[PDB]
Amino acid sequence: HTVEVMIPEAEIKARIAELGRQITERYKDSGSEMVLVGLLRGSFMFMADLCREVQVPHEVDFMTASRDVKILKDLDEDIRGKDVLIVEDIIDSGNTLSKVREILGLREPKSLAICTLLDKPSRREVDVPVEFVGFSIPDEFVVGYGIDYAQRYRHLPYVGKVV
Ligand SMILES: [Mg+2]
Repeated sequence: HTVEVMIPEAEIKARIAELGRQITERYKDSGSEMVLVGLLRGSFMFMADLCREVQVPHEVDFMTASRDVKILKDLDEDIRGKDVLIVEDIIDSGNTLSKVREILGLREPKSLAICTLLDKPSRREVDVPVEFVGFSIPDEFVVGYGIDYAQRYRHLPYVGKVV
């Protein structure tokens, strides 16, 4: 197989700056504390780029999930009464994401939303709400920007297609 560029690095960058202005507008006037929560390992790169574009004061935290959805590593921060934005790299089935959303919901955050870089709507098995989407894509075999295919390509600066 081989990997071709699907969404170039510069397009991801321009799109993230828009998501950032958009998230900033949506939360700018809340005043409450804000927390961006990534799901490891996939979201680390998107989180790094996204949080630098969110001009609202906030903390960044991570959690690891994965039959029942279990927490392999919980949040270090408390979110009760805070605005929380879950940061995903890609959503397809939406199963894990919906369970994570429920788990976090029990902590009574002021608000809870999801921002994913890539969305694959045609694969949704459960229907979870998603407030911000970077790119909506067909059901393509994608890698890069945090997404791996058998432990590699995770470090590519662009989203590529495995051929
Ligand atoms: Mg993920």
